[PDB]
Amino acid sequence: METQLQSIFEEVVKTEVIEEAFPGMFMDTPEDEKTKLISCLGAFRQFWGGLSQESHEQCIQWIVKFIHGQHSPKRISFLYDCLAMAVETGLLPPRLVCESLINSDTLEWERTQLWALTFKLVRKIIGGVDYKGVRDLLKVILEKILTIPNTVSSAVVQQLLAAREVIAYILERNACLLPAYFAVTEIRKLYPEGKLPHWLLGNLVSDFVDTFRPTARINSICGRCSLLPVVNNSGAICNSWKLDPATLRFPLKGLLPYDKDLFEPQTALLRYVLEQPYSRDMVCNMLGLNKQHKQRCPVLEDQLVDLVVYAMERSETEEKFDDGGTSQLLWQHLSSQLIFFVLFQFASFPHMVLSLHQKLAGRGLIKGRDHLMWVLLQFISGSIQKNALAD
Amino acid sequence: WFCNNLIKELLKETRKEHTLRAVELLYSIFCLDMQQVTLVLLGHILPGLLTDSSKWHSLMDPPGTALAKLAVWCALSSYSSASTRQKKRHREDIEDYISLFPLDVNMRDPLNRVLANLFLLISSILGSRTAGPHTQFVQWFMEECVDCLEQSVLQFMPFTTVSELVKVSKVVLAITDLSLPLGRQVAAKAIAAL
Amino acid sequence: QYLCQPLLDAVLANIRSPVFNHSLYRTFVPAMTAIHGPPITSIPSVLQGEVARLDPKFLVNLDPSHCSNNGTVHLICKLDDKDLPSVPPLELSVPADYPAQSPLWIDRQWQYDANPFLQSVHRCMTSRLLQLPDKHSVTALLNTWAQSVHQACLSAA
Repeated sequence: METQLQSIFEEVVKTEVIEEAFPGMFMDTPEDEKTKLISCLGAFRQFWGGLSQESHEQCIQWIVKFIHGQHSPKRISFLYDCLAMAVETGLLPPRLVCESLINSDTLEWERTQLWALTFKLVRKIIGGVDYKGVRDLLKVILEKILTIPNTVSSAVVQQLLAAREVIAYILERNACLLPAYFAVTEIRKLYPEGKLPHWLLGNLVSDFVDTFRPTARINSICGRCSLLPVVNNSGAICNSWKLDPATLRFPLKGLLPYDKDLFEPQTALLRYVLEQPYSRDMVCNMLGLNKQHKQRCPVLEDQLVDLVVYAMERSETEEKFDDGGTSQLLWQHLSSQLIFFVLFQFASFPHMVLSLHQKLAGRGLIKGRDHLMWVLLQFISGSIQKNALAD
Repeated sequence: WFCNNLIKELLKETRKEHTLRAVELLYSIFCLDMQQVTLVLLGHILPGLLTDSSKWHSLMDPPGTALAKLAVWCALSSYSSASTRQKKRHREDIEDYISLFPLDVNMRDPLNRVLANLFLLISSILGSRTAGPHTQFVQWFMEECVDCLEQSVLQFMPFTTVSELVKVSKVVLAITDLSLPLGRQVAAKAIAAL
Repeated sequence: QYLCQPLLDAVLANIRSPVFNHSLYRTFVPAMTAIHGPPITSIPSVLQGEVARLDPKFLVNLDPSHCSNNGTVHLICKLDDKDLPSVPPLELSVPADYPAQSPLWIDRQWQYDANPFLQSVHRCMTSRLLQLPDKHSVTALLNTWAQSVHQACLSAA
């Protein structure tokens, strides 16, 4: 098995030691490109005859690591011509032997002749690969391309350029080995919007995503960002209005190239919701919180500050067109729900203290001061014993 | 200052149409003072786009191609050659162009000076080894110089750069030969190396 | 080795001390200077050594094509022998750091066509070169290329 094929490969790939000393004297040629390959494939196929289905692949895993163990690249090319016809006979499938070459660590970005030979060979044996195998090989080829740094010496650049045309042939939709819908998913998984890919990928992938431009136009909804719901206490929150609580975007189907307006934070929807009263049930729905679980969201304390400082300018502009300025009702609203927010302690108080200290440092707008400590008094009076004086 | 503000904002894109709209708008915005942006883009911006190593990591498939098209739209138009305020602000200022660019048709016209200076930078990029995105940018440079050229805008080609394009690997070699009677023999030599 | 441990123990006790050079001075300086006496009144050189003892029957020079001043080098061979007939000139390929690596040679099957003699020359090349040992010099490949011309000429004649 492994030892018999060890002996066979040892007698096949050997450059004989006593040879090349007192040389050029025999009247005998060695076995040529056909006879030596026939002699090796006979032992290979009789070894394969006593080989089980599970043991077919693993010896292949040795075979490449023996082939990568060789150092004469003419002998390596002879072994490549051996394996080109070995998989042609059907003894080895051109689906499991493709990743065996790449899986070896000897195929790095410094064995560039081995790189060119390997990529030419897997280009040649690409015919016996299904759509799933194509999807499996493209991602490992892509990350192997990603292993090369940005700037490498240009002595062996053309040896490394072969993968670009290999992928370009793979990406050809007329042959249709695999749909491009699966092809764009892995690239988008590695390279989302606003994320630069590797410099070896070239313009083609930048064109390849561009052909998916109408598809998102199928899913495009006009004026979706400007649409807003109504705040109600009836339950049954509409799932179309819901967002992503972690980073404030709408949920998206797939990884299609959506437009820019779907990638910014929608602070306006929660702005309109929290500015109106009775924003109690659906504020937990749009943030996905059940309100009994302690999460302590840090960014959720941001907009609560950003409303309060906004509550400064509504108390600062005139406050004289009306006696209350339509502000003391909103001051009561801010006193009511902001303390309910810290009732479950999802907003830690000294963080708001330092954020207000940072925000008011620089502007110096002090006109509606009388409210500012008063609601602060509403924090101090009602929460006198639940905390220490550190806050 | 205005060019420096917008150039860094050009580096937020990954969608080719999305950056190409901005490039098309910036074409007209630069055409507001095309006579000056044809000399300040090639004067201090393009040397400032290649001096360091990591700075060409932004020069990629959408923005590098878009900027290369943007430059070649303006260059030809400046070769061909919009407000009273532009006439007002161009009166008083004087500038030593030789002090800025000592050059290592006329060779005193900054149209003939800075444009000829840029080809030295392209030769420096290509002749430098350790190929990266800079080689991609200079290969995207003149590939559109002939696309709009139905049929000299490229009269200032140095003679050493003719052999370089086949060193980095067509008909554009014959285009770069300028069909000169003195260029006839070196054109034959260049197409012999094929 | 025997009765020297005071001298060994003094230096380890006086180590990591800032007064070390002055403590040793203070304890030692007057003893020796008093009685014993007062103080006194392009291409690498590997290929340059390689081509030095190459055969004059080869006139190998650099390739006019391809890149230059880089790690990989290519040398096209010229054979001026009255004994041997005309053959294609052949071209090698040697990467950077020529010692301790196994180089290669170009491939062009259609150049050795229109004559079965040239096909036999190519088959003899594939016979002899496939058993050449690893990391050998260019003299071995040059001489195996040279002898195969006679080896095919004897079969042709």
